[PDB]
Amino acid sequence: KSSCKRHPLYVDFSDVGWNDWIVAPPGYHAFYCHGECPFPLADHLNSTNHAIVQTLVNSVNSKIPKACCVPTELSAISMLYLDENEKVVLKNYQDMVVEGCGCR
Amino acid sequence: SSCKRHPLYVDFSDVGWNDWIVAPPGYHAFYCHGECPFPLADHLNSTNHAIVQTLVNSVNSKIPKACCVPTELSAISMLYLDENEKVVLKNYQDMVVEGCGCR
Amino acid sequence: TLPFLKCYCSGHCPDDAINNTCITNGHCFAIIEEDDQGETTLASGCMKYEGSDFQCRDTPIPHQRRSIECCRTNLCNQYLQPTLPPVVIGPFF
Amino acid sequence: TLPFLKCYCSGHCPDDAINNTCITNGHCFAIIEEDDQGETTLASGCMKYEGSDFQCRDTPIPHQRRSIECCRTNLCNQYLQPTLPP
Repeated sequence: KSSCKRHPLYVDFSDVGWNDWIVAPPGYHAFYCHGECPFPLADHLNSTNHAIVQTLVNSVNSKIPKACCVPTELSAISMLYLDENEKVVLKNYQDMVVEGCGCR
Repeated sequence: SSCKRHPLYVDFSDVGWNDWIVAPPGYHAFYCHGECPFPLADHLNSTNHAIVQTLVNSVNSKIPKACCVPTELSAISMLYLDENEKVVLKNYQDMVVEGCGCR
Repeated sequence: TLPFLKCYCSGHCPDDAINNTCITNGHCFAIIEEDDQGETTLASGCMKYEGSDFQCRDTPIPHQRRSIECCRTNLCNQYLQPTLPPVVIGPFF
Repeated sequence: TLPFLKCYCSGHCPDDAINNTCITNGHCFAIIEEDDQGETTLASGCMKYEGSDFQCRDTPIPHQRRSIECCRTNLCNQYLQPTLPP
């Protein structure tokens, strides 16, 4: 059973059928987070006091879930999409790309 | 059911931290748990990434759903003994779940 | 930006919802979908404005049939009557 | 504060570990734990300073027997070898 880390994911807008409202780009690397949050949580997993405390509670009381591997740093990407009015606008989309993961 | 916060009291004797932490005896930690369905409602505080990953999951289940995790936390003070056995007051961040979301 | 919109909710109500209404700065929505048993179900609620292009639009072919619709005037999701996409025949897609 | 300590790792290595070492601002560690088939495994690595006291101190009766030890000198967790709680 492998540990919480970042993984590749390329989102292709034509494959999910958004190529009709997103003029650019054609897709992007979004990545994703997945993997076990064991005990102890090692330095590179950027846990929080709470996730750490709850990983301990988990092992006495399994009815309490383990912390979860999620994105801990995200970044933006600009896109060109459609208007209600049929007009392309350009907007910077926040938190689109996973830059790092952690057990939270 | 869907992502939300749940009660969770951590008793420091139950974890045996009962002999390095002088106060408090325990605290309400709470925890986050539950489904991150499509669509993600307002009160789940999702990121664009998680909204996007939810949609990809519905199309390719080899890609996980977003996860229900704490999106706001708060601190608590604890009095405790250290290596050098000093009974010190220290404030501890990110100890209590104030709200949950799908990330 | 502050929530200015009031919506009906059903199934996706926040845990502190009063009378099955919720408030938002994005859209009200209504969705029709089959569960994993193939039984059809109806829900509604509030959708925050960030990421709403992705959600209101949806993907055309998820695992289970669905149709989500969105609007932006108070309680407007009471007039939304979405319709399950037609079924595909053939051992492929 | 910056990482300043170098530790050995095993089982809990970061993907970018250098010759099975990691760096941290907290502690080196080693842990021994027994499965439910009676067998035992050894793991080691780096623990960040924040939250380290919860982690380095040894709770009683988890769903299993485990013992973890920590230290703060360079590669010190090469010398650690915890022993299961009687």
